[PDB]
Amino acid sequence: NPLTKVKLINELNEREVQLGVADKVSWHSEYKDSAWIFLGGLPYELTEGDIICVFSQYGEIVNINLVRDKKTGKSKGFCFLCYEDQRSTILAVDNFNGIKIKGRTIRVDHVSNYRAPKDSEE
Amino acid sequence: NDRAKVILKPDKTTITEPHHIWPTLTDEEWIKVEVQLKDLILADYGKKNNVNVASLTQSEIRDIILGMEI
Amino acid sequence: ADRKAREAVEMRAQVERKMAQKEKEKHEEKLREMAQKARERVQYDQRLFNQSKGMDSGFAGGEDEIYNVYDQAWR
Amino acid sequence: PLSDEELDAMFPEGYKVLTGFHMQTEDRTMKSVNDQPSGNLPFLKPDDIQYFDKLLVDVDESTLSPEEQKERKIMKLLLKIKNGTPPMRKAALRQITDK
Amino acid sequence: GLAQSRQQQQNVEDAMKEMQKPLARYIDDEDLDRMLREQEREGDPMANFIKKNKAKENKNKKVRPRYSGPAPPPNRFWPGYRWDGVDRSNGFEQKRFARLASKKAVEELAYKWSVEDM
Amino acid sequence: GGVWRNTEDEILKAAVMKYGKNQWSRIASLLHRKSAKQCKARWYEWLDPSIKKTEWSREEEEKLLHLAKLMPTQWRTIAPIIGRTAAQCLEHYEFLLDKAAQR
Amino acid sequence: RRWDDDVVFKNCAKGVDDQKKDKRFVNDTLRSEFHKKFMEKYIK
Amino acid sequence: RLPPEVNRILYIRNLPYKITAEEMYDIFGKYGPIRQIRVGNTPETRGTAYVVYEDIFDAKNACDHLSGFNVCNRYLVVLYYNANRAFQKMDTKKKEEQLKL
Amino acid sequence: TRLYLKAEQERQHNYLKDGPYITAEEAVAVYTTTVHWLESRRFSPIPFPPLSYKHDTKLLILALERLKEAYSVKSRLNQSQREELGLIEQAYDNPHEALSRIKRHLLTQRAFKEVGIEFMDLYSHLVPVYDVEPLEKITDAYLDQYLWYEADKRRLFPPWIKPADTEPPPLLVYKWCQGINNLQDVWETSEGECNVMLESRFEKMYEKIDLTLLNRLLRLIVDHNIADYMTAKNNVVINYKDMNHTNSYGIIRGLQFASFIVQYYGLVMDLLVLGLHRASEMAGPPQMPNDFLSFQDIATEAAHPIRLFCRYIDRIHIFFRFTADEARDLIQRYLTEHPDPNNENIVGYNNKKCWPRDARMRLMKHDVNLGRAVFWDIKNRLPRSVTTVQWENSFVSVYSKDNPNLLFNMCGFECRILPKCRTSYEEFTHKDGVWNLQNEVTKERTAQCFLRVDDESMQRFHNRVRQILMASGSTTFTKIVNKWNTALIGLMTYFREAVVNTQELLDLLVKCENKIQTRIKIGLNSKMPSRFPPVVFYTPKELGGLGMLSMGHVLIPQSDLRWSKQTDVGITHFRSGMSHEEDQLIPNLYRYIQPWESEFIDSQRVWAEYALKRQEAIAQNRRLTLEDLEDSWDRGIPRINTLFQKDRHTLAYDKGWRVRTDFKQYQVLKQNPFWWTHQRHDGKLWNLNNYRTDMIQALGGVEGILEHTLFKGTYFPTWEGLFWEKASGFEESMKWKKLTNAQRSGLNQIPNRRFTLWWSPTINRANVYVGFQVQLDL
Amino acid sequence: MDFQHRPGGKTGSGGVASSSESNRDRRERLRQLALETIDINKDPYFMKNHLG
RNA sequence: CGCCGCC
Ligand SMILES: [Mg+2]
Repeated sequence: NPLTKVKLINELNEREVQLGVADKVSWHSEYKDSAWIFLGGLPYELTEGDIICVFSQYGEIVNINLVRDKKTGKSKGFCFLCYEDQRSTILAVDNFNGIKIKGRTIRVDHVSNYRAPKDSEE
Repeated sequence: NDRAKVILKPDKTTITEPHHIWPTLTDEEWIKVEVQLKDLILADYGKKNNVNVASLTQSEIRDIILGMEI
Repeated sequence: ADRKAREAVEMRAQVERKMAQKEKEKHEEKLREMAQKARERVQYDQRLFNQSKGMDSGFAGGEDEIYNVYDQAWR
Repeated sequence: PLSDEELDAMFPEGYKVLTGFHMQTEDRTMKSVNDQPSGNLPFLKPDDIQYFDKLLVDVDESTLSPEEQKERKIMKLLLKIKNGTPPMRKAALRQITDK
Repeated sequence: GLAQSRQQQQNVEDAMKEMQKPLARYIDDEDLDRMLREQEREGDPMANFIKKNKAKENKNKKVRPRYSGPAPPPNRFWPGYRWDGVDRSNGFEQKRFARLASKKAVEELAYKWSVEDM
Repeated sequence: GGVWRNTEDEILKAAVMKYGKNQWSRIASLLHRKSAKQCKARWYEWLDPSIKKTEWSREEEEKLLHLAKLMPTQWRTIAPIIGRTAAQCLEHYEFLLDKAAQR
Repeated sequence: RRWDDDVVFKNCAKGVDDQKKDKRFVNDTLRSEFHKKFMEKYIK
Repeated sequence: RLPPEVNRILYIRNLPYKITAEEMYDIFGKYGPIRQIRVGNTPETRGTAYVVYEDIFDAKNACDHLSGFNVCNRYLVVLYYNANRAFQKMDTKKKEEQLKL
Repeated sequence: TRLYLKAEQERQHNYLKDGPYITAEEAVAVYTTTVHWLESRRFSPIPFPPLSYKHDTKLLILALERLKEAYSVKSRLNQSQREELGLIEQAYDNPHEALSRIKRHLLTQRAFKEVGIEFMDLYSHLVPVYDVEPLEKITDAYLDQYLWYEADKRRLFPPWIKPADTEPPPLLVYKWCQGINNLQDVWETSEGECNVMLESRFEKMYEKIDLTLLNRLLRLIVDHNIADYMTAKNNVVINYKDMNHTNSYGIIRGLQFASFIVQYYGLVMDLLVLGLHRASEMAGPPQMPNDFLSFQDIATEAAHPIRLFCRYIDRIHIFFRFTADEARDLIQRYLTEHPDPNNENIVGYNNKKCWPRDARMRLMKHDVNLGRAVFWDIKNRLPRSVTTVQWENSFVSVYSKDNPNLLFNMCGFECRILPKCRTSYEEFTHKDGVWNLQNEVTKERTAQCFLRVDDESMQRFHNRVRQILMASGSTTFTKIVNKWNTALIGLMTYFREAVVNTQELLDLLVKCENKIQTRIKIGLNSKMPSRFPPVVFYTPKELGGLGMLSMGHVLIPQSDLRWSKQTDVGITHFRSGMSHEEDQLIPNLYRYIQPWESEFIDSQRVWAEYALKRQEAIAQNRRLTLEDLEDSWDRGIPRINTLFQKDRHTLAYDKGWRVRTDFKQYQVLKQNPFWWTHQRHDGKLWNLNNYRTDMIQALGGVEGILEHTLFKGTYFPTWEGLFWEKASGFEESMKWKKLTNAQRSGLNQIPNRRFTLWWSPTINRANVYVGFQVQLDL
Repeated sequence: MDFQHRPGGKTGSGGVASSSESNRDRRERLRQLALETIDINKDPYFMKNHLG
């Protein structure tokens, strides 16, 4: 459940590469007009700069957003990233989904709305 | 005239030889150019009459693309 | 002839190895006691690859009936 | 990380702890040892020679022979079922269900 | 945040190719006989006659400094690789490049196979 | 595979008794697995009535152990000379006698 | 001399071992020299 | 790198009968530190051994580059043993905290 | 075949009762010489392959591909080759089962079964065809893919053992002719120094190999347990209709590993010929081996007159350069034994009127005595028991002050060198198959190597197209035009530059192309001038039609017939070739085929640039993206797109091919027109792809569309989405039916009549003869 | 066409039979073979029963 | 300096 969504977003790309879906309609055409991507399952040792260092491989992230908690916490586990280009988000959701950093396996998906301060999946 | 003029030179290096009057480009980019020219014409019709483009049958798209009186 | 070859071959083998222990080991002292202060000191792109599979000939057997010419299509 | 108590808890019995040059070869001492066992049975893959290792040697059933080779004639049967032709499959399978 | 920049770029090159240029460019054109005279065109002995060495200025999109010279992996969308993109991935760009090259090879075999007894 | 069980050996004996020697397609026409090549191969390799398929003598063994030293391989050249002549009966003799001269 | 004294067969010493002029006539037709030259010219 | 390859073990088949004690110590301490060896007693298992290390990379050194290596004149085949069983589950161990850490 | 097989069992029977033809001393000498050569080479012998051998599946896959290649047509036989490919695919689906069966077969089985013999009727030529039963064929194809890899890894074979994996024309010139003008002062001739090439065959080398000596020789280099295998397969009962005879003396060369046996025995025969000191000077010290004709340290080149040596499979080419007193010694040592002056109207160019008389060898008494003397000296030091070097099928030619002109035939096609220093005016060297040679130590051009096609090569081509005319009764029209094509591309992509100069072959192509033109026309019962226009033939099959690659419409040249045989005269009076003059101008095939010396000069610069940009991209840290395409990605003689292919890692182990390909003429009967390359290792050596488009524009794009029934093809309006038959001519296992006789071997009438339907307006035109016409009923 | 050298066949042929009729004829043929061999051996104990 | 035409 917390990382079978990793398997589901991977099965998306594996079924597209199985069926041979052209890139005009290869599901990233719905998450156009949004350079934002939801990270998931980061370890709590990850600062803003380390996340920029790992996810800047496909472009320098313009707008990061960690969910640092209000007073008692320091980090909850998400992050939102807004790159230069939307195709960097396509590259990042294909390539950085299911990689694992210091134990826990992380996941990436598109956002398509905005920086939601807390809605998404803990 | 404007956007069809810029379509027919799809590269920065799309020379025409002097004894020809249309550009010289391969057949792959001929069908690419023909697709974006028919999308130009259909978009101009859909903007002119405020009609949804994908609502049209292919006989209707035929009649627009040869300019039949509709 | 086999036995009068093999022994001879093996004989030369011993004496070659014997000169080894007389040459290189000797040079070892010439390499150990260095009398000047002995111890008193391509990324190939993935897009090139796999563009042609095969392991056959292409000139299939020698069958001269089967339209080998013109590697790529017409229209 | 192990200790010797877990180590002999792990292993089965029947075991005890304790340039270049040209010359020639000679006629050997017949380095023609068996690698596939003594019969028609099936072929053995290189991973199955731990499970069916005891079939590569012939028992000649005496002096290593309690009733236990009768209870590892089933080793021959599992090999015939797992890797065999389907007549050998249904023969060994009927034989193992009937006994 | 940069797709809009390239939309501005394609609209300004659109403006210059539309409002002033005629429909056809010939071989002369007074612009492509600048580009032939400004090509790299490797195999020039006079290259190090005029250049000192392959040095680095502030050569970047923004005035912020660009990434250094290790090799970023080829990734189908040519990136603004910067701030330490050292090759961690699930291995998908290599996967799809091998996949499409295998497609382009098996069509080359499918032609030969299809055309045999004709 | 060429397994050659008994119920085709005896039918091959009957067929060679009926049809003849240089006529093998006509007797491979009644065996349901075998071709004429395999019929020739067995009837000269195992079923020939001249084959002395037992009785290892003492004269032929002292013959072959310095006949298979003259030409060291080649058990089809020295098979008619020995006359044990199955060309693998010779190889059986030679490997058995070089086991018994080793033990 | 002084050119090929390391070769093995320093002389075969004879060409045909006497000479080559026969014009003889075997009529056993597989052994006739006409059939020998025929069956070394064409098959190889 | 390589999880799904069982190590600290190495099955040894087609090993000579003249192995008194020493030659397995030779070949298997040649590549690194050893835990021990298992020497068979049944004339099947006589001529077939186990060797266990304290290192993984030494077992990789052995099985990557001793496959079909010819020795005293019968070439041996190496594999990785499969640990699957036991005979006695060990019980009443204390193994208390005892302030070691 | 009756006559060969009974002569062969007479000679196998007379091997046994007449003893070995080789003496005890005569074989101990060969054996001692090989152990001296091998221990001077430090050649570690081949081990028997372990079952856990690393590069082992990678060789079984090569053997199965090299065997599965022989089945691409599928009218295949009742059991024998269906069970052969059944064995191949069972070896595929379980490689380790077959790979254990090979080791079991290969330690312990040495009594094998029948092999059958047939003969290719090559029309003045018969080659045997040996078929082995397939369960052995898998094991010995693994064995030669192992031994060739394992002996080129350890470099058993010296550089002169050809064909190596260069190519056959770099063997012919740009290693060889470049090798014979880069010697130290090749032509000097002011101290009587004279060059001479010898060219001969080791005669009957395949038969005169006794398996006893062979077994004792090739267990110096191989594990003994498969030396016994390799000499135990070599005697099995050959078979025919009735005629079982055993083998004992000759080897049967239909065995898969016969290339290894023939060339290792050729190695020991070479170091009988060269001696052993010159052979170690040529092959160089083992710590730094030599290339094909390069040496170390040209003082080593200066001594021992045999300068260079290249042995193709059973055929030696020696170049020895004598100073005058040594040639004097050798001539008078020849003349101690042979009286009778002017016995010299025989040597070489006396009947071989391929070159003009000034270009032929002059038969001056010193040069003819020298040539026959050095043939006498290479005819011995090679005993009659192992091979022989016959005089008649051999050929020796000599350069001196009386002979300006060094002639020789190499590796298929015959050439001659005329140096620049001995022509009055410079012979042109910039026109045709003429390519010039240059002394690379001083960068200037020095010689001219004029090329021609051999006489026996155009004889082999003419008998090739003669048998396609002979099997014209059993195939369709499109198959024999397809077969004429593959024969022509076989001739012309190999003899590239040399087909231009050889006038007698350009007459032959015009003669043969028109003869298959006529053979198709008599199948329609037509032969008529305008009832069958040349639009029908030269239109590619993609539109339809037959599609045949012209070389006849070429305007074959002439010269003055009186002075033709005398002297290279020049050119006058073009003679019209094929009989078509209406200004259609059908394109030649030669202009779409990139010439040879252009191809080698592309190869040098492309591999230089490729090594240059490899060390550039390692000097930087970038990646090679498409800077491997300025060379079109397919220049270079091993063709840069060959490194970057799907099976680089296994075709690194297909080693010792190009000799295996040549030895497959003693296996499957299809005479291979492309024996010298195959696409996977040295690329596609020709891209004739715009011959089709230039043919369209030589005839029109609506060319035959005026003649083909397109207008009632249908209302097909467009003609460009047109597409032909696709449907199941392969027809994998068809629906595996019973096929009486005439439906098994007869010719398929239906493509033959849909082609005839397709051109029905121009095959049935109303006004050629306007007399009798017959209307069908209804 | 070679009307002389094509692999011939006769009109109205009916063709070569399928596997069932062919091996049924093989079993009848083999029956006649074994019957005549035991007739030559003059075996008095061979009996064929009411069902073949 | 210009083969060829089929029952
Ligand atoms: Mg008839």
